[PDB]
Amino acid sequence: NQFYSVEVGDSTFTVLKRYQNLKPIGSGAQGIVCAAYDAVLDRNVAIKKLSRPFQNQTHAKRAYRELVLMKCVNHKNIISLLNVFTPQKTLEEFQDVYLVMELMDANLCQVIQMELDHERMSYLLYQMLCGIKHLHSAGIIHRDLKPSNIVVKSDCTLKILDFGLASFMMTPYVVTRYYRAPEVILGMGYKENVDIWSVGCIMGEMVRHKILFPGRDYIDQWNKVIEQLGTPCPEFMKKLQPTVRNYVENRPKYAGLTFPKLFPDSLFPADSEHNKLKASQARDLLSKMLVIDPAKRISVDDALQHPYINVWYDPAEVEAPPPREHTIEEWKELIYKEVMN
Ligand SMILES: O[C@H]1CC[C@H](Nc2ncc3nc(Nc4c(F)cc(F)cc4F)n([C@H]4CCOC4)c3n2)CC1
Repeated sequence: NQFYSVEVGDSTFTVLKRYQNLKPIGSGAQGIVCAAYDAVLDRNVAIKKLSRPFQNQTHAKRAYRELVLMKCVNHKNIISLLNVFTPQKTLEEFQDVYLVMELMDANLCQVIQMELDHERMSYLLYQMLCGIKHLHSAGIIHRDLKPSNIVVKSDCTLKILDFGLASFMMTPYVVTRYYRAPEVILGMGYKENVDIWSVGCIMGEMVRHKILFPGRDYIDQWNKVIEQLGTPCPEFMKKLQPTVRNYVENRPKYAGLTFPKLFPDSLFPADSEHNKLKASQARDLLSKMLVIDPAKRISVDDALQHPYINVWYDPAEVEAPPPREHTIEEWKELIYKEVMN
């Protein structure tokens, strides 16, 4: 057999023989993830197991789209695959997809919990921006960009793991909404700068060491947002569909708080004249990115030329060349066909 079977806690990993010394590093939604040594490449890898992803339209649509996009895109700030396999041999036997990529050191949650100098905080953000630039350059507007799905190496390098939104599921695990734009929360139209909102919830969180806009669902969460940023302006709501519009125009009012109040001097490496200039620079971007009305919110390319981010700029990283419903039966075939080719 090309394959061997280990009990990664509860479930069973049945992987190629090359992958030795498995250790559980990520349990979550579509997949269990393990770290491994790859004796063919002689490096460590992350290996994620899709357990029966055709089981429903949700798991399936994500699995397949992510499979599809994950082979067409070519950027170092966006996940690359090193290998994919099923240990089952026919479509009728088919069950599990295994997804293999470069092993990283930490996710962004863990990194957010740390004090970062400006050089790191900004280099991270420059990279989130390059990857989104890439996704956008191909027609993918992510819209659900969050730090539990972004990974980092000790040398401060970064990859985004997933490809965003296209949704019921019998589950323990809740979806994370906090980084979602007002357009997604209020079912609006949207454009490529919808992802900038997400980046600013991230940036803000790195500084604040607290989730900016938490909450139980879209009710608590729209609240947490207006009572910090203010009620939005008339012609923003002018773009809200009558029923959503009714609800918003009728919520309590707030003038909102200024950006030095939201992100006080306390929170910034601001000891030298360097970190003083960089601190005021960060807040200036923060306030261009935490902007409810997408019409007034900074673009991806403009943010890429903000002086806080501009120092890392590089054409090869920025202007890099770019690339329905089904039954469970039909998704299985779709997914099995991409896995095989
Ligand atoms: O405490 C530390 C946290 C970071 C961890 N390093 C790490 N490195 C690479 C990873 N790739 C994926 N997922 C994934 C994959 F494997 C293949 C894919 F096709 C797509 C993926 F999304 N994950 C998971 C684990 C948790 O965060 C996401 C990875 N985790 C080391 C331990």
